[PDB]
Amino acid sequence: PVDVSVSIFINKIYGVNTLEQTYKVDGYIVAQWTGKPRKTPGDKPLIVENTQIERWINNGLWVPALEFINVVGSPDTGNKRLMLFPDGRVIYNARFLGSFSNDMDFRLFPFDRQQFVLELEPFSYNNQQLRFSDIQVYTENADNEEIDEWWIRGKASTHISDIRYDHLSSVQPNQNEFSRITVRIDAVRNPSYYLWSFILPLGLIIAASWSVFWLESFSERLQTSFTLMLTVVAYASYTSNILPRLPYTTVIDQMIIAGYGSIFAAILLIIFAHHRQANGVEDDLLIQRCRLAFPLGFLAIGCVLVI
Amino acid sequence: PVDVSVSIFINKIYGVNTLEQTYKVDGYIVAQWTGKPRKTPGDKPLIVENTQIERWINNGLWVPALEFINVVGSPDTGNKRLMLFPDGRVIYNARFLGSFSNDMDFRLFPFDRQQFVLELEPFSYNNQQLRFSDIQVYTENADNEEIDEWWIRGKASTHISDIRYDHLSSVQPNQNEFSRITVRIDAVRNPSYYLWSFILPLGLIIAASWSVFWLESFSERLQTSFTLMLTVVAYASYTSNILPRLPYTTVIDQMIIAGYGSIFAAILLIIFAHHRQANGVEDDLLIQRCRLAFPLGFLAIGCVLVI
Amino acid sequence: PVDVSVSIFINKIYGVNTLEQTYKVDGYIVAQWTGKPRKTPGDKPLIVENTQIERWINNGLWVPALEFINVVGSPDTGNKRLMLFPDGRVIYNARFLGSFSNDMDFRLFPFDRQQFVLELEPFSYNNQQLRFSDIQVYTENADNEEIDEWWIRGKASTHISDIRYDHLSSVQPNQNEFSRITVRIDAVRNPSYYLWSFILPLGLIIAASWSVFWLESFSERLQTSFTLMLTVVAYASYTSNILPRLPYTTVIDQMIIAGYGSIFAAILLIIFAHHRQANGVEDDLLIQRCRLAFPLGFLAIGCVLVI
Amino acid sequence: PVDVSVSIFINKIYGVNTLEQTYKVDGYIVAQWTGKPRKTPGDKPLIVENTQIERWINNGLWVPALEFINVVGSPDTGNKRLMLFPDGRVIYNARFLGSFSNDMDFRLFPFDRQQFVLELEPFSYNNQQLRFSDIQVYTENADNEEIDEWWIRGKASTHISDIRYDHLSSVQPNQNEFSRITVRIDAVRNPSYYLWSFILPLGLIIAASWSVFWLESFSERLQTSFTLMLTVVAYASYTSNILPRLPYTTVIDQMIIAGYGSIFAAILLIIFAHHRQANGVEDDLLIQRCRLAFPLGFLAIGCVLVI
Amino acid sequence: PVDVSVSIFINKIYGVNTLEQTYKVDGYIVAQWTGKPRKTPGDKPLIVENTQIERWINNGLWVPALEFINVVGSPDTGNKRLMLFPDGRVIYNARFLGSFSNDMDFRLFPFDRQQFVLELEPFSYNNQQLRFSDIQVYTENADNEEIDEWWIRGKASTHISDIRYDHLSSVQPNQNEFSRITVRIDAVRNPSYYLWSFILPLGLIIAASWSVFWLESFSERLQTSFTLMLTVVAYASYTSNILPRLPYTTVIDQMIIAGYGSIFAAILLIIFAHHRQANGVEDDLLIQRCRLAFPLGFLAIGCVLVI
Repeated sequence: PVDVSVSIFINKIYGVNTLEQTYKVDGYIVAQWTGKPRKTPGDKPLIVENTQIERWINNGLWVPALEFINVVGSPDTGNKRLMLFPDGRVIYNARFLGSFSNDMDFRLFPFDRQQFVLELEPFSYNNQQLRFSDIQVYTENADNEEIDEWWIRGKASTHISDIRYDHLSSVQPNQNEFSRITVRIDAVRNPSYYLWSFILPLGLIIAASWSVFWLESFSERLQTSFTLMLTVVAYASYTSNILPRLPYTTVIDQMIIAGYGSIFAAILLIIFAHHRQANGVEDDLLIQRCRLAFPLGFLAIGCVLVI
Repeated sequence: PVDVSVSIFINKIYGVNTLEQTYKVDGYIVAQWTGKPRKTPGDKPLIVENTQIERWINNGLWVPALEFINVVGSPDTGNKRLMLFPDGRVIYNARFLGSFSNDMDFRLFPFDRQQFVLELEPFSYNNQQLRFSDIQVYTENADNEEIDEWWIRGKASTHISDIRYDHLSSVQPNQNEFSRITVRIDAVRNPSYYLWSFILPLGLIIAASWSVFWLESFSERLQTSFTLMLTVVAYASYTSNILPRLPYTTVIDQMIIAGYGSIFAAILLIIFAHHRQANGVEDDLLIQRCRLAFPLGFLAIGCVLVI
Repeated sequence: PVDVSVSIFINKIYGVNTLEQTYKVDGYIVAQWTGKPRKTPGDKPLIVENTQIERWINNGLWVPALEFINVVGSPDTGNKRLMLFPDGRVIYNARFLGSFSNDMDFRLFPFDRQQFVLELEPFSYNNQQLRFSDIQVYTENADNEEIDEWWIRGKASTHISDIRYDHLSSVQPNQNEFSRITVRIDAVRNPSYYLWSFILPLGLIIAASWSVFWLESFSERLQTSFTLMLTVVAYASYTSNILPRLPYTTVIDQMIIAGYGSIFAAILLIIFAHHRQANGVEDDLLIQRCRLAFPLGFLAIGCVLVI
Repeated sequence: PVDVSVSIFINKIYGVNTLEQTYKVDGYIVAQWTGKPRKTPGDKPLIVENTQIERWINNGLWVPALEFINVVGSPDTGNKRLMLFPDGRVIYNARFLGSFSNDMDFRLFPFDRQQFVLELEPFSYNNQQLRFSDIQVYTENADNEEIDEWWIRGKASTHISDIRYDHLSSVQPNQNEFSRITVRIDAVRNPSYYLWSFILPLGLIIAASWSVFWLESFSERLQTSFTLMLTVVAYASYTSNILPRLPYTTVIDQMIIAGYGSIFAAILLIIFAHHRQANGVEDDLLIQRCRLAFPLGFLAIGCVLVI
Repeated sequence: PVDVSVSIFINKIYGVNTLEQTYKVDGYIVAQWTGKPRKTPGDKPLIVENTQIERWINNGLWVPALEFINVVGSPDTGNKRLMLFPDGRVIYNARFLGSFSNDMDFRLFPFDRQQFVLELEPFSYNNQQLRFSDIQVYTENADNEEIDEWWIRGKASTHISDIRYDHLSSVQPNQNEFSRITVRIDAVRNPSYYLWSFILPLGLIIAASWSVFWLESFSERLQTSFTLMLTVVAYASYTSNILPRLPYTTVIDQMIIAGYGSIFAAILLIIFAHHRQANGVEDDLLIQRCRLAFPLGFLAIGCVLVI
């Protein structure tokens, strides 16, 4: 049972695809195991870069293929290097850029909690053939969060585990318990942009929306809210074109709903005010004074959504 | 006639291309057939990964090309593996990411249901040389629908059949009946985003549009309905930028049409109400307040359109 | 002069790029010719896959390169195979996905019909070395046009002809007439989306535009028409965001022009009615009632554009 | 010093990227030079296609690398051909599609003149090793200009030159004078589309914007110009989402500015009319009659624009 | 410790990706070191391009892989060339196009200043085996600045250093010491475009916003500011679709925020102005004549947050 030691160097996590539940990771893979000792030129380890590795493999170098389980497509492989030691041990080193998949919940956008994950697993060798001895992951992390879209939180979770496959080939004495490396890197979304350029102005609109009740005439009151209705639509599109595409509503998506909700409510109140009547235009001088009702009523219903 | 057992593992279905009628599937293919016995090191099964597989083929190993019939372009191939047994049998294993083709009807968007299909067929060996003995497809699925764009519902449909080609080649008899595997996976669109962020608000717009008839003046009535016209267009663009490109109208596209009409309907009546006359101000002293007619009249036309 | 019979299978025609004048074609190529008789295993036809094809050619198998003349870039090739029969016979079969170019006039959008074209020609061998004996094209077409973007019409036109090149080496008897296969497939665009979601609402905009003359006050007359101007613009953008970009105007583009045209013309009259005068206030109360006058003048100008 | 005769065949120039200052060129390369005599089968020229070309090179055949100096990335190479003649001649022929880079000034869009340029230079061999004897360029196109976005006007510019590099590796006497082929093709943008669908309605926007002065009341003056401001804003995106991205302003970009200026200018004129007074109400009937001033006052600032 | 001299030729720096913090670099790498002398044909240096380089490496030529440390993914390499001199020295020459990574702060866009960085480091050999003697960088450009997006300042700053990794594998003495070349090019964004076409009109918008106070009735004042709110919103989408996507606000974003604030501020004043009381509505004589207070008050806060 070959003991293989692994090291992950995380260079960059970027390009989250919200609809695909996808992100990109640039970094290096380092794999190490000990084979039977051999002749090295001089006596210091021999280095084999890129092209020449396939010719070592053709003549019988055992370089087990380690597959990135949750990678979408096949990773862009940078330089590869084999360092063969005289005492026997062999180290595989290669840089990669890959597209990885993991469950990504984006509902409380833009205040996301996600975790970028790497899962590594031997393509052909089970726990009886190849096992992962240990793994440290290096997030060459620090500084400049305010410049970056994502703020990394942990220093990285690691687990070596055994995954068993029930539905196989026509093999089964115990050949079904492959050993797996799992890397987890926690992150929080940078909410500042969506706050000031989306949350705040949207807020001013909805608030300013309510000032429609400070109009004197019923006529002014009613046709005016049609322009404000027209405003939320323009705002929605502005948001729409910019926000990440998702199959569900975000918090922002919801503020927009409420905004529409504000105005349709206002239309009804304005109308109700007018034609509930004792003459012709007895605008009930109590509901003309839904001036403070609806604005503070919007705060209460806004606060029911928290639990 | 070589019997081949096939197994597809579906890892990810994503990337719907609404216009090209295409979807991308990440997964593994496993194909098994029995060849001539020959003797592997020790006598335990011996593994041939990626690069070395082709080197076996040069020395004459029969590794048949099984083509993805409905794949668009040629798929991203991950690691390949041959597991060669001494008793003869050979197992082909490979990971793929492929863009697949299938007829896709999007008229009832965002309530379309689709089925993602794989078609596999040996490229060159007909049913009398190579035939598909069986195929199982395992969709590693569960839970999290509320998070995903698509909801897979069946656990997968299977079809092994014979495809007959009437013309080619200059072979006569029946080297024309290649054996084909067809995998089918049903899905429903998560309509939640489009419900709350498109259906509901458009509904409120059309609804508040009807609020034009509570206006007292004719000028108010007529001018305000222009704002209503401008709003549906603004919403129309808002919609367009997000909705998928199609060559036919969707349900949402139709609500848009409904909106334009309602307002255009109102314009005509408001004009009609005020201008055929004995008067100047000839508001038929009670179409005035077709306040419940037309709103109710629009809903009736709505339930006929569901026919 | 080697006689080569070719057969094309068209699987999918899609992804027209309007600016580039290009479209994508997925299908299979088949080429057959007779060489010198050879010895196949047994006496059965020998089949050769992908990789192994070149190794046949490295020791001298003649496989002439047939170039897709009007292809943009070089095609994505799927599985390839050589079928070698003992009597001399050779069949080349390969799947391809290619981006092809042809002159595409898009002025009468969305009522354009285009023709998808394939041109195939030997890369190195002229009239006298390689000859196209014949070619059939199988358009595996049928049904459901209502779902697809393009409506394939013919059963595809075919023409084998001789193309002469004037600029050679200065080689002397008739070294210059490569033989060319030309496949033509006619198509018409599905206008259904654009009719109901673009033309129709645009018409309603233009129509409701004319209702400005049913306003009684001049302020309303002039002020309102600015709101209608704004509407045509909002409609223009919505349209632009969706429509294919071209270097010329489409029918829809022209309709947008008319909308701008309709309103600016109205503006002048509304002003003209008011201020060309015999007092200050005699609105020509008939040019006011140009109410249905240039609506049919607009219909006349629309119907004159066909001759 | 080897004489190399070159021929460029331009098939297609398309896909200009305004931001990268990039354009795509499809065509064939033809290179011919005289080597030491060879003895070919029979003795009429021997043809070597694609893959087998590398096998001749391994075998000591001199096929010099000619680099496309100004290509961005490395070209999609189609089929390659070696024609080896018995008298010594060697002709290299290949199809290519590449994105090329060149300086492109886009300030006066859409009335741009651009020139699509090709530069070819041997990658490794200087003028004293490899020299360009002559050069022909063949542009496979004519007619149908009003269908294409760029109108090729000239034929093809050509110049063989010697480029000297002062900063090399440090090789001393004269190994720094590589010979360079420069192909230039002049073209005009098809401005028709932008004239009819952008410039023209923009004019109608601006002109009708000025009609705000034929309004009677002061409130009418001011309020409407806000609708007019909103309209021009409205025009900008409609414009923005469609026009190519640049880092500097175009003709059109300025036209928009002018519209903004015009409206802002109007507001001021309009407020001023009302409030500089001999009473309060003295609308100076020359500044309210800037009905013709301000319109032709823009045309003056307008034709000084052109000079 | 082999001393290697490097030369970077920058041809073009383009296509910055703001979200990815990425830029594209087209150019050449030249690496030279001195080997043990050889025997070349005749005695003049022998040239080995592209394909035949791997065949020289197979026979034992030491061509060390120098990795672009901060390259995202793996670069498009053009032609490769080995120049082998008889005195021993070996020159690696090859063209590249790559996407590179570096921290890019875009907060003061469009007045950001950035710095393009290249990092090179041998992939397998530490300072004691391969050492960087020097590096020359050729920035082949100057002038033509108002047309270019970025204004280059330096002619490239460079610094060669020794990087040691704390977390290695099996090495004990001090062999953890790879030598790194760091290339820096300082740059300016040309802000003129965003000045005239985004800053200016946004400014005219905010300015005319203040003209709301030159309205006479309260209904016009309050009702008009609703249209102006809509204008800024309309401006926002305009802007955002065009401005580069970032995870933070730019200056321009903040100008937008200010517009909303200005208008929302105007709303409160106009209403506050109105229910002000000693009666029902006594218009406070000068607080509505903050017609010029608020604008220069906006100019004052405009100048304070700059500090």
